[PDB]
Amino acid sequence: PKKNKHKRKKVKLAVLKYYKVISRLRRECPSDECGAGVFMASHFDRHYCGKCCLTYC
Amino acid sequence: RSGKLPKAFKIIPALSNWEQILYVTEPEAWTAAAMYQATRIFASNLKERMAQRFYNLVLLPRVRDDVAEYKRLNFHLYMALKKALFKPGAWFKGILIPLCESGTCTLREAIIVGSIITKCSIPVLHSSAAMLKIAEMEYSGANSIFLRLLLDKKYALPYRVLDALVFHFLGFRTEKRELPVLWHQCLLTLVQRYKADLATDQKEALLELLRLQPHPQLSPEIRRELQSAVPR
Amino acid sequence: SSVMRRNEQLTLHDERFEKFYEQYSNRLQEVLNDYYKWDCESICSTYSNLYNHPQLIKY
Amino acid sequence: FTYRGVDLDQLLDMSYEQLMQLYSARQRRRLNRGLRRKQHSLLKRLRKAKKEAPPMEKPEVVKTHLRDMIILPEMVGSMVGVYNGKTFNQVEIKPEMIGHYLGEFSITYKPVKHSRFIPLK
RNA sequence: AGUGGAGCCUGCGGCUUAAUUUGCACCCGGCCCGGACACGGACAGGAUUGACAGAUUGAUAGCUCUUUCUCGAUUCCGUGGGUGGUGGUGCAUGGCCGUUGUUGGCUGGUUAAUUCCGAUGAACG
Ligand SMILES: [Zn+2]
Repeated sequence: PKKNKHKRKKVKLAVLKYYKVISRLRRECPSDECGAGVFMASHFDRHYCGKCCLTYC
Repeated sequence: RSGKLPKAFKIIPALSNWEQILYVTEPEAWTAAAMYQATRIFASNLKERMAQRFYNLVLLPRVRDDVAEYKRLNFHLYMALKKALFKPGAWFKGILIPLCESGTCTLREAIIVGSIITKCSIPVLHSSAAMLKIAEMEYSGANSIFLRLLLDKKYALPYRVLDALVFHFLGFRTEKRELPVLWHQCLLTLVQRYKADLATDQKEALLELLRLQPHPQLSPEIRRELQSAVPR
Repeated sequence: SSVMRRNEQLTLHDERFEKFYEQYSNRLQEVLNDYYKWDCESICSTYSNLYNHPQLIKY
Repeated sequence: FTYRGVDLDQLLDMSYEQLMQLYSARQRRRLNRGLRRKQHSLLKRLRKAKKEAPPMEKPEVVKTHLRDMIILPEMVGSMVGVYNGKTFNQVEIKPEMIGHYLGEFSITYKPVKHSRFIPLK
Protein backbone atom coordinates (compact mmCIF):
# COMPACT_ATOMS: atom_id res chain seq x y z
CA PRO A 1 0.00 0.00 0.00
CA LYS A 2 2.91 2.36 -0.65
CA LYS A 3 1.77 5.75 -1.93
CA ASN A 4 3.11 6.40 -5.43
CA LYS A 5 3.45 10.07 -6.34
CA HIS A 6 1.26 11.25 -9.21
CA LYS A 7 2.89 11.74 -12.61
CA ARG A 8 1.52 14.26 -15.10
CA LYS A 9 0.40 12.81 -18.44
CA LYS A 10 2.98 14.20 -20.87
CA VAL A 11 0.70 14.70 -23.87
CA LYS A 12 2.41 15.44 -27.19
CA LEU A 13 1.82 19.04 -28.36
CA ALA A 14 -1.03 20.05 -26.07
CA VAL A 15 -1.08 23.45 -27.80
CA LEU A 16 -1.82 21.98 -31.25
CA LYS A 17 -5.54 21.38 -30.72
CA TYR A 18 -7.25 24.76 -30.12
CA TYR A 19 -6.75 26.21 -33.62
CA LYS A 20 -7.31 25.51 -37.30
CA VAL A 21 -5.06 25.91 -40.36
CA ILE A 22 -7.28 30.82 -37.57
CA SER A 23 -10.31 30.72 -35.30
CA ARG A 24 -10.60 29.37 -31.75
CA LEU A 25 -11.68 25.73 -31.60
CA ARG A 26 -12.46 26.24 -27.90
CA ARG A 27 -14.33 29.26 -26.57
CA GLU A 28 -12.82 31.92 -24.31
CA CYS A 29 -13.11 32.68 -20.60
CA PRO A 30 -15.28 35.81 -20.15
CA SER A 31 -13.65 36.88 -16.88
CA ASP A 32 -11.60 40.00 -16.20
CA GLU A 33 -8.21 38.38 -15.57
CA CYS A 34 -8.98 35.58 -18.06
CA GLY A 35 -9.42 36.08 -21.79
CA ALA A 36 -7.73 36.37 -25.18
CA GLY A 37 -5.79 33.15 -24.74
CA VAL A 38 -7.17 31.59 -21.55
CA PHE A 39 -8.84 28.69 -23.34
CA MET A 40 -11.88 26.80 -22.14
CA ALA A 41 -11.74 23.15 -21.09
CA SER A 42 -14.69 21.30 -22.63
CA HIS A 43 -15.42 18.07 -20.79
CA PHE A 44 -18.36 15.89 -21.80
CA ASP A 45 -20.89 17.81 -19.70
CA ARG A 46 -19.13 20.88 -18.37
CA HIS A 47 -16.71 23.75 -19.02
CA TYR A 48 -13.61 24.82 -17.06
CA CYS A 49 -11.35 27.86 -16.81
CA GLY A 50 -7.93 26.87 -15.52
CA LYS A 51 -7.04 30.16 -13.79
CA CYS A 52 -10.13 31.68 -12.13
CA CYS A 53 -12.02 28.33 -11.90
CA LEU A 54 -15.45 29.19 -13.32
CA THR A 55 -18.10 26.47 -13.50
CA TYR A 56 -20.06 26.52 -16.76
CA CYS A 57 -22.40 23.68 -17.66
CA ARG B 1 -5.76 18.92 11.37
CA SER B 2 -6.88 17.44 8.03
CA GLY B 3 -9.74 17.46 5.54
CA LYS B 4 -10.70 19.86 2.79
CA LEU B 5 -10.28 23.58 3.32
CA PRO B 6 -13.38 25.76 2.89
CA LYS B 7 -13.80 27.23 -0.58
CA ALA B 8 -14.09 30.71 0.97
CA PHE B 9 -10.40 30.36 1.90
CA LYS B 10 -9.19 29.49 -1.62
CA ILE B 11 -10.44 32.80 -3.09
CA ILE B 12 -8.07 35.11 -1.14
CA PRO B 13 -5.48 35.05 -4.01
CA ALA B 14 -8.20 36.65 -6.16
CA LEU B 15 -9.57 38.83 -3.33
CA SER B 16 -8.78 42.55 -3.26
CA ASN B 17 -8.83 43.64 0.40
CA TRP B 18 -6.50 40.92 1.60
CA GLU B 19 -5.11 42.83 4.60
CA GLN B 20 -8.29 42.98 6.68
CA ILE B 21 -9.20 39.42 5.63
CA LEU B 22 -5.91 38.06 6.94
CA TYR B 23 -6.12 40.29 10.02
CA VAL B 24 -9.59 39.10 11.07
CA THR B 25 -8.28 35.56 10.45
CA GLU B 26 -5.78 36.31 13.31
CA PRO B 27 -2.41 35.36 11.76
CA GLU B 28 -0.77 34.63 15.12
CA ALA B 29 -3.28 31.89 16.08
CA TRP B 30 -2.81 29.52 13.13
CA THR B 31 -1.70 25.91 13.19
CA ALA B 32 1.17 24.49 11.16
CA ALA B 33 -0.80 22.68 8.44
CA ALA B 34 -3.10 25.66 7.85
CA MET B 35 -0.06 27.92 7.39
CA TYR B 36 1.42 25.37 4.97
CA GLN B 37 -1.79 25.40 2.93
CA ALA B 38 -1.84 29.21 3.04
CA THR B 39 1.71 29.35 1.68
CA ARG B 40 0.68 26.81 -0.98
CA ILE B 41 -2.25 28.89 -2.23
CA PHE B 42 -0.23 32.11 -1.96
CA ALA B 43 2.76 30.69 -3.84
CA SER B 44 0.95 28.71 -6.55
CA ASN B 45 -1.70 30.94 -8.15
CA LEU B 46 -0.47 34.28 -6.80
CA LYS B 47 1.72 37.02 -8.27
CA GLU B 48 5.07 38.19 -6.96
CA ARG B 49 4.50 41.33 -4.91
CA MET B 50 1.62 40.54 -2.55
CA ALA B 51 3.07 37.07 -2.00
CA GLN B 52 6.28 38.86 -0.96
CA ARG B 53 4.19 41.04 1.38
CA PHE B 54 2.70 37.85 2.84
CA TYR B 55 6.23 36.49 3.31
CA ASN B 56 7.27 39.65 5.15
CA LEU B 57 4.25 40.07 7.42
CA VAL B 58 3.27 36.53 8.50
CA LEU B 59 5.71 33.75 7.61
CA LEU B 60 9.03 35.24 8.73
CA PRO B 61 8.06 36.29 12.32
CA ARG B 62 6.24 32.98 12.78
CA VAL B 63 9.22 30.86 11.75
CA ARG B 64 11.51 33.12 13.80
CA ASP B 65 9.65 32.87 17.09
CA ASP B 66 8.87 29.19 16.46
CA VAL B 67 12.56 28.31 16.16
CA ALA B 68 13.12 30.56 19.16
CA GLU B 69 10.55 28.50 21.08
CA TYR B 70 11.55 24.97 20.06
CA LYS B 71 15.10 25.33 18.59
CA ARG B 72 13.88 23.38 15.54
CA LEU B 73 11.52 23.79 12.59
CA ASN B 74 8.21 21.96 12.42
CA PHE B 75 7.53 19.56 9.54
CA HIS B 76 4.66 21.58 8.06
CA LEU B 77 6.68 24.76 8.59
CA TYR B 78 9.58 23.26 6.61
CA MET B 79 7.18 22.29 3.81
CA ALA B 80 5.69 25.80 3.91
CA LEU B 81 9.13 27.39 3.62
CA LYS B 82 9.96 25.11 0.68
CA LYS B 83 6.68 26.10 -0.98
CA ALA B 84 7.65 29.72 -0.38
CA LEU B 85 10.96 28.89 -2.10
CA PHE B 86 8.88 27.66 -5.09
CA LYS B 87 8.56 31.35 -6.07
CA PRO B 88 12.19 32.53 -6.07
CA GLY B 89 12.08 36.33 -6.31
CA ALA B 90 9.33 36.96 -3.77
CA TRP B 91 11.03 34.57 -1.35
CA PHE B 92 14.44 36.26 -1.65
CA LYS B 93 13.04 39.77 -1.34
CA GLY B 94 10.59 38.70 1.37
CA ILE B 95 12.17 36.06 3.60
CA LEU B 96 15.93 35.76 3.13
CA ILE B 97 17.06 39.38 2.72
CA PRO B 98 14.67 40.84 5.38
CA LEU B 99 16.06 38.27 7.81
CA CYS B 100 19.50 39.39 6.64
CA GLU B 101 19.22 43.01 7.71
CA SER B 102 17.09 41.97 10.69
CA GLY B 103 20.46 41.61 12.43
CA THR B 104 19.26 39.18 15.10
CA CYS B 105 19.43 36.03 12.96
CA THR B 106 20.94 33.13 14.89
CA LEU B 107 23.00 30.20 13.60
CA ARG B 108 20.09 27.74 13.67
CA GLU B 109 17.77 29.78 11.43
CA ALA B 110 20.70 30.46 9.10
CA ILE B 111 21.59 26.78 8.73
CA ILE B 112 17.92 25.78 8.35
CA VAL B 113 17.20 28.21 5.53
CA GLY B 114 20.60 27.43 4.03
CA SER B 115 19.66 23.75 3.99
CA ILE B 116 16.43 24.87 2.30
CA ILE B 117 18.59 26.73 -0.25
CA THR B 118 20.73 23.66 -0.91
CA LYS B 119 17.76 21.29 -1.24
CA CYS B 120 16.38 23.09 -4.34
CA SER B 121 17.87 24.46 -7.57
CA ILE B 122 17.39 28.24 -7.85
CA PRO B 123 17.77 30.58 -10.86
CA VAL B 124 21.28 31.93 -11.39
CA LEU B 125 20.17 35.56 -11.71
CA HIS B 126 18.31 35.56 -8.39
CA SER B 127 21.32 33.88 -6.75
CA SER B 128 23.60 36.59 -8.17
CA ALA B 129 21.22 39.24 -6.81
CA ALA B 130 21.31 37.51 -3.41
CA MET B 131 25.13 37.47 -3.41
CA LEU B 132 25.30 41.17 -4.38
CA LYS B 133 22.80 42.22 -1.71
CA ILE B 134 24.48 40.06 0.93
CA ALA B 135 27.98 41.30 0.06
CA GLU B 136 26.86 44.94 0.25
CA MET B 137 25.74 44.44 3.86
CA GLU B 138 27.79 44.05 7.04
CA TYR B 139 29.23 40.78 8.30
CA SER B 140 27.72 38.62 11.05
CA GLY B 141 27.65 34.96 11.98
CA ALA B 142 24.67 34.16 9.73
CA ASN B 143 25.20 35.79 6.31
CA SER B 144 28.44 33.86 5.85
CA ILE B 145 26.49 30.59 5.87
CA PHE B 146 24.50 31.77 2.86
CA LEU B 147 27.78 32.91 1.30
CA ARG B 148 29.26 29.42 1.76
CA LEU B 149 26.24 27.44 0.61
CA LEU B 150 25.46 29.65 -2.38
CA LEU B 151 29.09 29.42 -3.45
CA ASP B 152 28.55 25.67 -3.04
CA LYS B 153 25.70 26.03 -5.54
CA LYS B 154 28.53 26.41 -8.11
CA TYR B 155 26.70 28.57 -10.65
CA ALA B 156 28.00 30.82 -13.42
CA LEU B 157 29.07 33.77 -11.28
CA PRO B 158 28.73 37.27 -12.79
CA TYR B 159 31.96 39.18 -12.39
CA ARG B 160 30.40 42.25 -10.77
CA VAL B 161 29.25 39.86 -8.04
CA LEU B 162 32.85 38.65 -7.75
CA ASP B 163 34.01 42.28 -7.51
CA ALA B 164 31.46 42.89 -4.73
CA LEU B 165 32.60 39.81 -2.78
CA VAL B 166 36.29 40.66 -3.12
CA PHE B 167 35.37 44.24 -2.18
CA HIS B 168 33.95 42.86 1.06
CA PHE B 169 37.24 41.02 1.58
CA LEU B 170 38.90 44.38 0.90
CA GLY B 171 36.58 45.56 3.68
CA PHE B 172 38.40 43.10 5.96
CA ARG B 173 41.94 44.52 6.00
CA THR B 174 42.89 45.72 9.48
CA GLU B 175 40.18 44.44 11.83
CA LYS B 176 41.56 42.58 14.85
CA ARG B 177 38.39 40.67 15.82
CA GLU B 178 38.79 36.91 15.53
CA LEU B 179 36.53 35.75 12.73
CA PRO B 180 35.68 32.04 13.07
CA VAL B 181 36.73 28.87 11.28
CA LEU B 182 33.57 29.33 9.18
CA TRP B 183 35.16 32.43 7.61
CA HIS B 184 38.04 30.30 6.34
CA GLN B 185 35.46 27.71 5.25
CA CYS B 186 33.73 30.36 3.11
CA LEU B 187 37.11 31.37 1.68
CA LEU B 188 37.90 27.69 1.08
CA THR B 189 34.68 27.16 -0.89
CA LEU B 190 35.33 30.38 -2.83
CA VAL B 191 38.87 29.37 -3.81
CA GLN B 192 37.67 25.83 -4.55
CA ARG B 193 34.92 26.92 -6.94
CA TYR B 194 36.08 30.18 -8.54
CA LYS B 195 39.87 29.92 -8.59
CA ALA B 196 39.64 29.76 -12.40
CA ASP B 197 37.88 33.16 -12.54
CA LEU B 198 40.36 35.21 -10.49
CA ALA B 199 42.76 37.75 -11.96
CA THR B 200 46.31 38.12 -10.66
CA ASP B 201 45.62 41.15 -8.46
CA GLN B 202 42.91 39.09 -6.76
CA LYS B 203 45.56 36.39 -6.23
CA GLU B 204 48.04 38.60 -4.38
CA ALA B 205 45.14 40.34 -2.62
CA LEU B 206 43.96 37.09 -1.04
CA LEU B 207 47.63 36.22 -0.43
CA GLU B 208 48.19 39.33 1.70
CA LEU B 209 44.81 38.67 3.32
CA LEU B 210 46.20 35.25 4.25
CA ARG B 211 49.31 36.99 5.59
CA LEU B 212 47.28 39.47 7.65
CA GLN B 213 44.60 36.99 8.81
CA PRO B 214 46.16 33.56 9.44
CA HIS B 215 44.57 30.28 10.45
CA PRO B 216 46.45 27.37 12.10
CA GLN B 217 44.48 24.68 10.23
CA LEU B 218 42.72 25.73 7.00
CA SER B 219 45.04 28.53 5.81
CA PRO B 220 47.58 26.06 4.27
CA GLU B 221 44.68 24.84 2.13
CA ILE B 222 44.06 28.45 1.07
CA ARG B 223 47.74 28.88 0.17
CA ARG B 224 47.60 25.60 -1.77
CA GLU B 225 44.45 26.54 -3.69
CA LEU B 226 45.72 30.04 -4.48
CA GLN B 227 49.10 28.75 -5.69
CA SER B 228 47.44 26.01 -7.80
CA ALA B 229 44.89 28.21 -9.59
CA VAL B 230 44.66 28.39 -13.39
CA PRO B 231 44.18 32.03 -14.52
CA ARG B 232 41.05 33.12 -16.37
CA SER C 1 30.56 49.20 -6.89
CA SER C 2 34.33 48.75 -7.01
CA VAL C 3 37.39 49.96 -8.92
CA MET C 4 39.22 46.69 -9.76
CA ARG C 5 37.40 45.08 -12.66
CA ARG C 6 37.19 42.39 -15.38
CA ASN C 7 39.95 43.48 -17.81
CA GLU C 8 39.69 40.30 -19.96
CA GLN C 9 37.88 37.11 -20.98
CA LEU C 10 34.38 37.24 -22.21
CA THR C 11 31.64 38.56 -19.98
CA LEU C 12 28.61 36.56 -21.14
CA HIS C 13 25.48 38.26 -19.77
CA ASP C 14 24.72 41.78 -18.58
CA GLU C 15 23.80 41.14 -14.88
CA ARG C 16 20.36 42.69 -14.42
CA PHE C 17 20.05 43.89 -10.80
CA GLU C 18 17.83 46.96 -11.29
CA LYS C 19 14.69 45.11 -10.13
CA PHE C 20 16.11 43.87 -6.81
CA TYR C 21 17.71 46.73 -4.87
CA GLU C 22 15.13 49.33 -5.92
CA GLN C 23 12.08 47.13 -5.27
CA TYR C 24 12.08 47.93 -1.55
CA SER C 25 -16.64 40.32 -7.64
CA ASN C 26 -19.64 38.09 -8.36
CA ARG C 27 -17.54 35.01 -7.54
CA LEU C 28 -17.23 36.32 -3.97
CA GLN C 29 -20.99 36.23 -3.42
CA GLU C 30 -21.19 32.96 -5.38
CA VAL C 31 -18.80 31.15 -3.04
CA LEU C 32 -20.46 32.94 -0.11
CA ASN C 33 -23.75 31.29 -1.08
CA ASP C 34 -21.83 28.05 -1.68
CA TYR C 35 -20.52 28.30 1.90
CA TYR C 36 -23.98 27.91 3.47
CA LYS C 37 1.64 -28.63 11.42
CA TRP C 38 5.18 -28.67 10.04
CA ASP C 39 8.12 -26.37 10.67
CA CYS C 40 11.73 -26.30 9.48
CA GLU C 41 12.84 -28.82 12.10
CA SER C 42 10.01 -31.37 12.01
CA ILE C 43 9.93 -31.67 8.21
CA CYS C 44 13.50 -32.99 8.37
CA SER C 45 11.99 -36.22 9.72
CA THR C 46 10.22 -36.57 6.35
CA TYR C 47 13.39 -37.03 4.26
CA SER C 48 14.48 -40.65 3.78
CA ASN C 49 18.01 -41.94 3.28
CA LEU C 50 17.61 -45.23 1.45
CA TYR C 51 16.75 -44.61 -2.24
CA ASN C 52 19.52 -43.19 -4.44
CA HIS C 53 22.61 -44.88 -3.13
CA PRO C 54 25.64 -45.07 -5.45
CA GLN C 55 26.77 -48.57 -6.33
CA LEU C 56 29.39 -49.67 -3.82
CA ILE C 57 32.81 -51.07 -4.74
CA LYS C 58 33.85 -53.69 -2.20
CA TYR C 59 37.27 -54.59 -0.84
CA PHE D 1 -42.98 -11.57 13.08
CA THR D 2 -43.95 -8.87 15.54
CA TYR D 3 -42.01 -6.76 18.04
CA ARG D 4 -43.79 -5.80 21.29
CA GLY D 5 -47.03 -6.58 19.49
CA VAL D 6 -46.19 -4.23 16.60
CA ASP D 7 -45.68 -5.22 12.95
CA LEU D 8 -42.86 -3.87 10.78
CA ASP D 9 -45.05 -1.89 8.36
CA GLN D 10 -46.44 0.55 10.89
CA LEU D 11 -43.11 0.38 12.76
CA LEU D 12 -41.65 2.03 9.68
CA ASP D 13 -44.71 4.28 9.75
CA MET D 14 -44.27 5.06 13.48
CA SER D 15 -42.55 8.27 14.51
CA TYR D 16 -39.00 8.66 15.74
CA GLU D 17 -40.19 10.06 19.06
CA GLN D 18 -42.77 7.48 20.20
CA LEU D 19 -40.79 4.52 18.88
CA MET D 20 -38.55 5.41 21.84
CA GLN D 21 -40.92 3.90 24.41
CA LEU D 22 -40.96 0.53 22.61
CA TYR D 23 -37.22 0.03 23.13
CA SER D 24 -35.33 -0.75 26.32
CA ALA D 25 -33.88 1.78 28.74
CA ARG D 26 -30.38 1.90 27.20
CA GLN D 27 -31.79 2.57 23.72
CA ARG D 28 -34.29 5.10 25.07
CA ARG D 29 -31.50 7.01 26.82
CA ARG D 30 -29.43 6.96 23.62
CA LEU D 31 -32.39 8.31 21.64
CA ASN D 32 -32.83 10.97 24.34
CA ARG D 33 -29.21 11.97 23.86
CA GLY D 34 -29.46 12.45 20.10
CA LEU D 35 -27.59 10.85 17.23
CA ARG D 36 -24.44 12.24 15.65
CA ARG D 37 -23.51 13.20 12.09
CA LYS D 38 -22.02 9.81 11.17
CA GLN D 39 -25.32 8.20 12.18
CA HIS D 40 -27.48 10.06 9.66
CA SER D 41 -24.56 9.80 7.23
CA LEU D 42 -24.66 6.00 7.15
CA LEU D 43 -28.47 6.21 7.20
CA LYS D 44 -28.31 8.16 3.92
CA ARG D 45 -25.73 5.74 2.49
CA LEU D 46 -27.87 2.68 3.25
CA ARG D 47 -30.91 4.48 1.81
CA LYS D 48 -28.94 5.18 -1.38
CA ALA D 49 -27.89 1.52 -1.46
CA LYS D 50 -31.53 0.46 -1.20
CA LYS D 51 -32.63 2.96 -3.86
CA GLU D 52 -30.20 1.83 -6.58
CA ALA D 53 -30.92 -1.84 -6.17
CA PRO D 54 -32.81 -3.93 -8.71
CA PRO D 55 -36.11 -4.93 -7.12
CA MET D 56 -35.56 -8.71 -7.09
CA GLU D 57 -32.43 -9.29 -4.99
CA LYS D 58 -30.70 -7.76 -1.99
CA PRO D 59 -28.93 -4.38 -2.30
CA GLU D 60 -25.20 -3.78 -2.19
CA VAL D 61 -23.08 -4.00 0.95
CA VAL D 62 -22.39 -0.81 2.91
CA LYS D 63 -19.38 -1.06 5.21
CA THR D 64 -18.40 0.96 8.28
CA HIS D 65 -16.31 1.15 11.43
CA LEU D 66 -19.16 2.48 13.44
CA ARG D 67 -20.06 -0.23 15.96
CA ASP D 68 -22.42 1.73 18.23
CA MET D 69 -25.38 2.12 15.89
CA ILE D 70 -28.66 0.87 17.27
CA ILE D 71 -30.47 -1.14 14.64
CA LEU D 72 -33.65 0.78 13.78
CA PRO D 73 -36.58 -0.61 11.73
CA GLU D 74 -35.41 1.55 8.81
CA MET D 75 -32.40 -0.73 8.52
CA VAL D 76 -34.31 -4.02 8.30
CA GLY D 77 -33.25 -5.83 5.14
CA SER D 78 -30.03 -3.87 4.59
CA MET D 79 -26.64 -5.41 3.78
CA VAL D 80 -24.27 -4.04 6.40
CA GLY D 81 -20.59 -4.75 7.00
CA VAL D 82 -19.08 -3.86 10.37
CA TYR D 83 -15.37 -3.70 11.19
CA ASN D 84 -14.44 -5.99 14.07
CA GLY D 85 -10.96 -4.49 14.34
CA LYS D 86 -9.24 -6.49 11.58
CA THR D 87 -11.84 -7.61 9.01
CA PHE D 88 -15.38 -6.68 7.98
CA ASN D 89 -18.28 -8.97 8.80
CA GLN D 90 -21.18 -8.79 6.34
CA VAL D 91 -24.60 -9.39 7.88
CA GLU D 92 -28.24 -9.11 6.78
CA ILE D 93 -30.36 -7.09 9.20
CA LYS D 94 -33.28 -9.35 10.19
CA PRO D 95 -36.44 -8.08 11.92
CA GLU D 96 -35.34 -9.99 15.04
CA MET D 97 -32.26 -7.73 15.23
CA ILE D 98 -34.43 -4.76 16.11
CA GLY D 99 -33.03 -3.71 19.48
CA HIS D 100 -29.34 -4.50 19.61
CA TYR D 101 -26.17 -2.70 18.56
CA LEU D 102 -24.41 -3.45 15.29
CA GLY D 103 -21.20 -4.26 17.15
CA GLU D 104 -22.77 -7.38 18.64
CA PHE D 105 -22.65 -9.07 15.22
CA SER D 106 -18.90 -8.90 14.51
CA ILE D 107 -16.95 -10.29 17.44
CA THR D 108 -13.55 -8.67 17.94
CA TYR D 109 -11.84 -11.60 19.66
CA LYS D 110 -11.20 -15.22 18.75
CA PRO D 111 -12.35 -18.20 20.85
CA VAL D 112 -9.70 -19.68 23.11
CA LYS D 113 -8.93 -23.28 22.15
CA HIS D 114 -6.20 -24.38 24.53
CA SER D 115 3.40 -37.54 29.72
CA ARG D 116 4.54 -38.20 33.29
CA PHE D 117 7.93 -39.45 34.48
CA ILE D 118 8.08 -43.13 35.45
CA PRO D 119 11.25 -44.54 37.05
CA LEU D 120 13.17 -47.15 35.08
CA LYS D 121 15.97 -47.69 37.63
C1' A E 1 -7.05 -15.47 63.81
C1' G E 2 -6.20 -17.76 59.73
C1' U E 3 -4.46 -18.65 54.31
C1' G E 4 -3.81 -23.54 51.73
C1' G E 5 -10.53 -26.29 50.43
C1' A E 6 -15.15 -23.73 47.46
C1' G E 7 -17.29 -19.23 44.44
C1' C E 8 -15.60 -14.28 42.74
C1' C E 9 -11.83 -10.45 41.86
C1' U E 10 -6.74 -9.75 41.09
C1' G E 11 -0.68 -10.54 40.43
C1' C E 12 3.07 -13.13 38.10
C1' G E 13 3.98 -17.61 34.59
C1' G E 14 1.86 -20.44 30.77
C1' C E 15 -1.96 -21.06 26.95
C1' U E 16 -5.15 -18.65 22.87
C1' U E 17 -4.74 -13.99 19.96
C1' A E 18 -3.93 -9.43 14.74
C1' A E 19 -2.98 -7.45 19.65
C1' U E 20 -4.03 -9.67 24.26
C1' U E 21 1.87 -3.10 25.37
C1' U E 22 5.44 -3.02 29.22
C1' G E 23 10.20 -3.43 32.69
C1' C E 24 -1.39 3.78 25.31
C1' A E 25 3.63 1.55 25.22
C1' C E 26 0.24 -3.07 21.49
C1' C E 27 -2.74 -4.57 16.75
C1' C E 28 -5.72 -3.81 11.92
C1' G E 29 -6.47 -0.04 7.89
C1' G E 30 -5.65 5.55 5.48
C1' C E 31 -2.83 10.22 4.97
C1' C E 32 1.63 13.32 4.90
C1' C E 33 6.64 13.83 3.68
C1' G E 34 11.99 11.32 2.49
C1' G E 35 19.47 14.98 1.00
C1' A E 36 23.18 17.28 -1.63
C1' C E 37 27.81 15.58 -4.58
C1' A E 38 29.28 12.69 -8.92
C1' C E 39 27.94 10.53 -13.69
C1' G E 40 24.15 9.00 -17.34
C1' G E 41 19.01 9.91 -19.10
C1' A E 42 14.04 13.44 -20.11
C1' C E 43 13.04 19.12 -20.49
C1' A E 44 10.76 25.04 -23.91
C1' G E 45 8.60 20.29 -29.57
C1' G E 46 8.24 21.41 -22.99
C1' A E 47 10.35 19.99 -17.12
C1' U E 48 6.93 21.02 -13.44
C1' U E 49 2.70 24.00 -9.99
C1' G E 50 -2.25 24.76 -8.91
C1' A E 51 -7.52 22.95 -9.81
C1' C E 52 -13.90 22.52 -10.10
C1' A E 53 -16.86 18.07 -10.76
C1' G E 54 -17.53 12.72 -10.10
C1' A E 55 -15.33 8.07 -7.74
C1' U E 56 -12.53 4.98 -4.39
C1' U E 57 -12.81 4.92 0.77
C1' G E 58 -14.91 3.08 7.04
C1' A E 59 -15.56 8.40 5.38
C1' U E 60 -13.13 13.01 2.08
C1' A E 61 -9.36 14.06 -0.70
C1' G E 62 -5.83 17.29 -7.20
C1' C E 63 -2.77 13.99 -0.41
C1' U E 64 -4.99 9.18 -4.69
C1' C E 65 -8.59 7.12 -9.61
C1' U E 66 -11.05 9.59 -14.27
C1' U E 67 -11.49 13.95 -18.23
C1' U E 68 -8.49 18.11 -19.72
C1' C E 69 -7.28 23.78 -18.33
C1' U E 70 -3.49 26.37 -16.65
C1' C E 71 2.26 27.65 -13.78
C1' G E 72 6.46 27.53 -16.90
C1' A E 73 12.80 26.15 -15.66
C1' U E 74 11.11 27.74 -9.57
C1' U E 75 13.40 21.00 -13.13
C1' C E 76 12.79 15.18 -12.09
C1' C E 77 14.46 9.86 -13.19
C1' G E 78 18.51 6.20 -12.17
C1' U E 79 23.28 4.24 -9.84
C1' G E 80 26.86 4.80 -5.76
C1' G E 81 29.46 0.87 0.33
C1' G E 82 31.71 8.48 -1.56
C1' U E 83 30.39 11.71 2.15
C1' G E 84 26.33 13.10 5.08
C1' G E 85 22.67 16.84 8.43
C1' U E 86 16.50 20.74 10.88
C1' G E 87 20.28 14.63 13.49
C1' G E 88 21.77 12.59 19.16
C1' U E 89 26.02 13.07 22.23
C1' G E 90 31.00 15.01 25.74
C1' C E 91 35.01 18.31 26.51
C1' A E 92 37.69 23.56 26.63
C1' U E 93 35.21 27.96 25.84
C1' G E 94 32.75 34.23 26.42
C1' G E 95 28.55 36.76 28.57
C1' C E 96 24.00 36.74 32.13
C1' C E 97 20.52 35.31 36.67
C1' G E 98 19.71 33.92 41.53
C1' U E 99 22.86 32.37 45.44
C1' U E 100 26.27 32.16 49.72
C1' G E 101 19.36 46.47 55.91
C1' U E 102 16.46 51.60 56.58
C1' U E 103 12.87 55.43 55.48
C1' G E 104 9.35 57.46 52.08
C1' G E 105 5.37 57.40 47.63
C1' C E 106 -10.99 56.63 35.27
C1' U E 107 -14.50 56.70 28.70
C1' G E 108 -17.22 51.70 29.32
C1' G E 109 -20.43 48.20 30.88
C1' U E 110 -20.74 45.33 36.12
C1' U E 111 -22.03 44.53 41.78
C1' A E 112 -25.35 45.39 47.91
C1' A E 113 -20.62 47.60 47.96
C1' U E 114 -14.14 52.63 46.44
C1' U E 115 -17.49 44.98 43.57
C1' C E 116 -15.78 42.90 38.73
C1' C E 117 -13.16 43.18 34.49
C1' G E 118 -11.77 46.90 31.00
C1' A E 119 -7.96 51.90 29.54
C1' U E 120 -4.23 53.87 32.90
C1' G E 121 8.31 57.02 41.68
C1' A E 122 12.25 57.75 45.12
C1' A E 123 16.24 58.22 48.13
C1' C E 124 19.92 56.72 53.10
C1' G E 125 23.89 53.51 54.96
ZN1 LIG F 1 -11.02 32.59 -16.09
